[PDB]
Amino acid sequence: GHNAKAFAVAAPGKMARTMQRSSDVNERKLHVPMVDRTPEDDPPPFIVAVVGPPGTGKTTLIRSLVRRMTKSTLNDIQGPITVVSGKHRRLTFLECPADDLNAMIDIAKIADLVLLLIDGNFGFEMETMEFLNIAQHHGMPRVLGVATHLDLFKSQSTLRASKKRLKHRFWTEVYQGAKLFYLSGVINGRYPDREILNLSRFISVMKFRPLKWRNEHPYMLADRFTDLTHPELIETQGLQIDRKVAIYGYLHGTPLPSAPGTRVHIAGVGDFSVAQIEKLPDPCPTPFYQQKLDDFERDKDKLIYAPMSDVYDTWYELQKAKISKQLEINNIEYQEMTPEQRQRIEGFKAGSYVRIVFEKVPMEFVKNFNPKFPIVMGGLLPTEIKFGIVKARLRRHRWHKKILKTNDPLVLSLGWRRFQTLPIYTTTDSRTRTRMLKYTPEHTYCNAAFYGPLCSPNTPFCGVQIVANSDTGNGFRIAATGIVEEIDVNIEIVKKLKLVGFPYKIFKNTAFIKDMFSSAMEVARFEGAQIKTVSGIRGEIKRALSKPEGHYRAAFEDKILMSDIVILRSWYPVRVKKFYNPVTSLLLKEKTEWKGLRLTGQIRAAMNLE
Amino acid sequence: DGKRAINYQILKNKGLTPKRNKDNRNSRVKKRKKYQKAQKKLKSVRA
Amino acid sequence: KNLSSFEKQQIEIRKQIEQLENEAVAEKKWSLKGEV
RNA sequence: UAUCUGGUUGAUCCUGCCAGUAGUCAUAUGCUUGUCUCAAAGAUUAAGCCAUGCAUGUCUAAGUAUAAGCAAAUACAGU
RNA sequence: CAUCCAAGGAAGGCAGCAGGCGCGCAAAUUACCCAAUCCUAAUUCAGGGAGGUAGUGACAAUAAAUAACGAUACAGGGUCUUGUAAUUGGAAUGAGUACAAUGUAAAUACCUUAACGAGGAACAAUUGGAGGGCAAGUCUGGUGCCAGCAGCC
Ligand SMILES: Nc1nc2c(ncn2[C@@H]2O[C@H](COP(=O)(O)OP(=O)(O)OP(=O)(O)O)[C@@H](O)[C@H]2O)c(=O)[nH]1
Ligand SMILES: [Mg+2]
Repeated sequence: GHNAKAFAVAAPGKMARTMQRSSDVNERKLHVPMVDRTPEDDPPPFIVAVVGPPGTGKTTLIRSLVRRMTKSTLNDIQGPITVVSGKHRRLTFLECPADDLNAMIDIAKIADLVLLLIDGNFGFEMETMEFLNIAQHHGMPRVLGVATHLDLFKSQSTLRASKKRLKHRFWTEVYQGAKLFYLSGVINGRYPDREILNLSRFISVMKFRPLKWRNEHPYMLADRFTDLTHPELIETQGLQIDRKVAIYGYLHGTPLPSAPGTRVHIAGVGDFSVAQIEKLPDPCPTPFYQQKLDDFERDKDKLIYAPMSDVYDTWYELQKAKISKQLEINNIEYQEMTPEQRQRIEGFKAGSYVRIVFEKVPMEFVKNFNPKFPIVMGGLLPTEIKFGIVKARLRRHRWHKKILKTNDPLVLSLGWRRFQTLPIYTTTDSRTRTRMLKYTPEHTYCNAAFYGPLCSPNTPFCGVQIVANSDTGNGFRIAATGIVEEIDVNIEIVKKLKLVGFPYKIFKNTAFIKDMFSSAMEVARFEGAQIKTVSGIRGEIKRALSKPEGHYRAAFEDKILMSDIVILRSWYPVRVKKFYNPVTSLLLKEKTEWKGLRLTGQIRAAMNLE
Repeated sequence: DGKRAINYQILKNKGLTPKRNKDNRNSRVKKRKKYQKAQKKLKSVRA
Repeated sequence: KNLSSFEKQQIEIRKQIEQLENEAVAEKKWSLKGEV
């Protein structure tokens, strides 16, 4: 065609360095492709969960945010509260119960934006670290730090140094360069206007990431609660029969199909099947939805809905294009067909205000109900309704002080479920068999088998100890991190066991041995095995004597000494326990302390024996 | 108070670093005893 | 007076917990030990 | 004053390449980051697109004062 | 390209200072002031995101803390010279905290200083590597395999 000499440039080195740096910038954009599965017409409100220590002032933060984005001060905040921002955005705020870890774990599983608040004068606390680890293990949402109580500092030098230290600790825990907000005072029950304005501005322009777990399993945030039973049914049969309960909220993630009887998991409650579902009209619509509606026929102050409270070129590019083109073919075949069968075959895509109703609901979900704890509903894949044993890998968490122990209770969260199991920790005998480990290694990973509901492979899980708020102390609560390797029913776990025995009559190259067995058939069953002495000479067993009850005769290569003690080495197969206990943390009269099985050291200290 | 305070292990965040001597903080003392062992060796061989 | 479904579920969970704790606090089985 | 050593050979020599050690107004990244002084910061890929706020106004004794403006020389007289 | 609405019409240009988007993988404050340097006007007086001040990822660069002197017992060179020690004795001091004063447009900070502040100096230094090259291991244990010897060491 032409010459490469003619199409040259004036500067080689600048091309070399700019091209290398541009290649690095271009490979910074590459990612692993997944699917969004988010609606384009009416996206659901983003969930903003505020998380921090008890007395640090999160209610004032959500109060100031709502006041700045609505010009309306609201008091007595409880439950999720929905606000509209801009022309398309809606944010549902939710306050975290600080003391409980259960709803805390559910919040970290559910939330899309997490406002994490830290006392500036005190410093970082254990609740912040625990929530950060739970969020990191279960799929990290967008974390935004805010620091309060900064008017308690009496010097500017200490204030600047503490701000730098908190910012760098946050940059260690979260990505580096993450910006966090500094809140000055509470002078009128709320924060200064400029900082609240910057908080509102940052979250009104931010975009979110498609997490792996949110894009296949449908989930639901419940905004209000109502019990639907006839009062005569309450009166006549003793007020205790399990009830029909209808609950309201917003669907996120995946269309939950419109056929009745789909299986449902409620975190902190259990597992049900939904009786009926329907799509109520949205009670807090975006304004743009209102001009769209008015355009179908061609909300000045109700921006708050709080019923809970009182008033090609690159492979990455072509795979993303493939995901987008199958998404738009699915959308365009959805658009050309009647809306009733759209509702029938897709089943309530996200952004829909959905009222669902179950049957057979216990009392303590209704009787001891409180508005200050979140309610989370979750759709279930079929693989998660089956039970079995799971073989995973886990480590002792690097901030947990003490190691774990085999056959001890562990309260672990996996998927949408949170339950207490009795795992057995095994190592491998160098890819030959499954060696049973009595303890947990201090700095390496061990496999673990435990009974529970099945799940997809490569699904993260996180275990903790007892969740009662009384005997917490200064210790850290996360105890096991890892992913699941495989699901099965039975695996071979092997424990080495050496039976002990003594000699009583010594011939030459032949001994008479007693004190391991008590019957002749026990010796006759184990004939042909090899017994080894303590000193180290080799031999085997030969015959069982008839008239003695347990004495038998065995062979040896050398003359056995009288004080030598024989042992027989066997490989006893042990089995897992089939205990499955859901935590039912939302089904308690206090919900701050739930005790199931206690640790071995705990019960040994309780009844005073070693 | 009931506020669960921070721990030293989880604040400074130095995990699995090898335990080094007190004299590795200051280079002057380490080079002092290095030169001192060197002159002891020199005094032992130049007798 | 009368028992609910939650009450019977919690009492059977509680007796399972009591049985498991009694099994755990007791001495281990000879097949679950070493150099026995 | 000017940092090279091997392989490519059983040795002797070109030629390119590879492995290693060291220096970097070189790009990117990681770990760590107590004090003093100092001073660089959206060019590298897009002179791509911009919410909101500010960035150019100005009166002397000395151009025009009936402000139903403010306080105290019947032509005005201060501000 | 793109904003507003009553649908008739009106309005737009951050390669100024902040700040945001441009990937779902990221990086300074939408801060204070004309006190300094100068610029503008009718003009000593007003204005100036020009500019200065402070804040912010170790750009780059300078100087520099994290210890110093002993007594006792062993190991020494062997009567005068050193090391080791869950041994011991008093001195000296700033990283921080802080009345004050200085500093500054007002501050922060620096320089100065009444007082507090050190034995595990816990007031808790890091990053790598070890036959070579151009330095520092003829150190230790464990793991996968062997139709090699013995046979479960
Ligand atoms: N000094 C100071 N006080 C604050 C600040 N923020 C909040 N407070 C005070 O801290 C108090 C406690 O916070 P709460 O209003 O009770 O909010 P909360 O974190 O949900 O605490 P609980 O309601 O008990 O769970 C408030 O009454 C505020 O007066 C702050 O930034 N500085
Ligand atoms: Mg509150």
